[PDB]
Amino acid sequence: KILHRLLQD
Amino acid sequence: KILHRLLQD
Amino acid sequence: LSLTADQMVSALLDAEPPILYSEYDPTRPFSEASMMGLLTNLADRELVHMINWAKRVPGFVDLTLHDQVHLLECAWLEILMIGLVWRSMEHPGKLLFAPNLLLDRNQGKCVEGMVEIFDMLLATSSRFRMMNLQGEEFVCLKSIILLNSGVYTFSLEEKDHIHRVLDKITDTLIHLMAKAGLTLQQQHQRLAQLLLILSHIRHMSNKGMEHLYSMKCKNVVPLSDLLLEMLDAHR
Amino acid sequence: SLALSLTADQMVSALLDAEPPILYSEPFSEASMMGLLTNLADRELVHMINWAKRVPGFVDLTLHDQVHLLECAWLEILMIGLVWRSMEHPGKLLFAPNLLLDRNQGKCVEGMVEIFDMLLATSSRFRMMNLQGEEFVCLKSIILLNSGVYTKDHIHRVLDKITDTLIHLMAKAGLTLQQQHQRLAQLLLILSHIRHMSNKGMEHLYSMKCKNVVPLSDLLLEMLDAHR
Ligand SMILES: O/N=C\c1cc(-c2ccc(O)cc2)ccc1O
Ligand SMILES: O/N=C\c1cc(-c2ccc(O)cc2)ccc1O
Repeated sequence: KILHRLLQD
Repeated sequence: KILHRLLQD
Repeated sequence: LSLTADQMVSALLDAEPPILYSEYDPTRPFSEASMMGLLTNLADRELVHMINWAKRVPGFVDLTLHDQVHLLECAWLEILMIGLVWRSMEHPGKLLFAPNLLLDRNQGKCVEGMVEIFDMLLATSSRFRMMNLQGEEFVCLKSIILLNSGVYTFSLEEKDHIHRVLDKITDTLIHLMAKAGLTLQQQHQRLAQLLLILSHIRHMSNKGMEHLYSMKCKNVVPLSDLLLEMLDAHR
Repeated sequence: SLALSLTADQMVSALLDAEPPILYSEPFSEASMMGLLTNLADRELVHMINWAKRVPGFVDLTLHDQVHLLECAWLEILMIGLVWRSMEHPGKLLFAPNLLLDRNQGKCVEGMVEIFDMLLATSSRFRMMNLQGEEFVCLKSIILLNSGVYTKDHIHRVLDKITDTLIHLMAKAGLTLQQQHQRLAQLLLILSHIRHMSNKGMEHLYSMKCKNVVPLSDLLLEMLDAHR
């Protein structure tokens, strides 16, 4: 889940 | 064109 | 158009298509072929009433025959689904396809890829229940879908006429909220809430349209001659 | 929350200050065109995700809800932004300042010309309505919060807050009460067509994936798995 990583910087 | 026929009543 | 707000609602409410029945037999259990046969048979008969309902939508007969075909080809499943969502409003957790056809979210699993569409239709009906959607606003939204979902895929005077008819239904919606006792801020919000559900209905239609093409290729249950012509319009 | 206590003028400034940048491209054959658009969209998603956190009230949600809303709206947000850039370029789509394509250039991809016509008609609609940048940032934040909400009460309270800011923009522009809610309806009805372009564009990407016209990034692949 790349989106999870980018949402919390 | 059934729709065109039913619209042409 | 010269129809006032109160006359706009009366014309739309007077043009309301009937609530057709299905040949469902409560003795016969459900299957993917049994269920898809009932839904497509029901959707095929509701089409012929919608085609005659569209003619009664104020301003729709002023358009050319070719434009009338375009608006219906693109928004037909949107109109069917919002009518379904409106009937299931007072039946939470179920979809009232026909007065003798109440389907559950679990019953919708008998067809592959159908459970996900049941949730959105259920959630949309739950949304109408939260807002407590009135019939005067439902007939306005359903006529908006007819004149809006296909006006962009277009003559400039005909598009001009549609934009004037759409502005009339908008004022009609604001008029109903005003007489209902909503403040000037609440009328704008409810108007916005009512128009954002039209985005989800377009989504349900797309996935519903996309689902109908899968059954055609799987050839689970044969589709009607009229229902197949609408399907080739999208894909 | 913080978004709820904001002012209509303060809400607009918070959205304008969070505007993502206009990125540049790296338009002849099929695979070369799909490669430029998927490469452009993958870099735009990174800014959009950070743009989402700066949207007032979006960070108040849980992480899973932030994932959901972005997964069902990312192509809508990518398209309404593209439609906004292409506003001063009638008949052409401004994917990037160096990637400006017209109607016939989209024919180089199987089925892309159909999405081009819908995208051009939307930009022509924004041009006809003379859409303002303050209204554009409101419409974009509505899509982020509304496209995934029926799949909660805080989102609808933030959506109503954005509606008041939209009316606030038209009111200070000189439009009468009738002109205000008439233009309000015209903007929100476009969101139905933008959702349509996203769905038909979502199947095009999934079609390009199964045809393997160009490799897709892992991020863009994840956003494509949330549909179908
Ligand atoms: O696609 N196959 C079946 C299907 C049918 C409907 C439907 C909706 C409303 C209605 O009045 C009648 C039928 C909705 C969603 C569907 O997936
Ligand atoms: O579907 N495959 C590719 C595709 C990509 C885009 C697109 C749109 C906007 C944008 O900023 C970046 C990319 C738009 C439409 C498309 O059909």
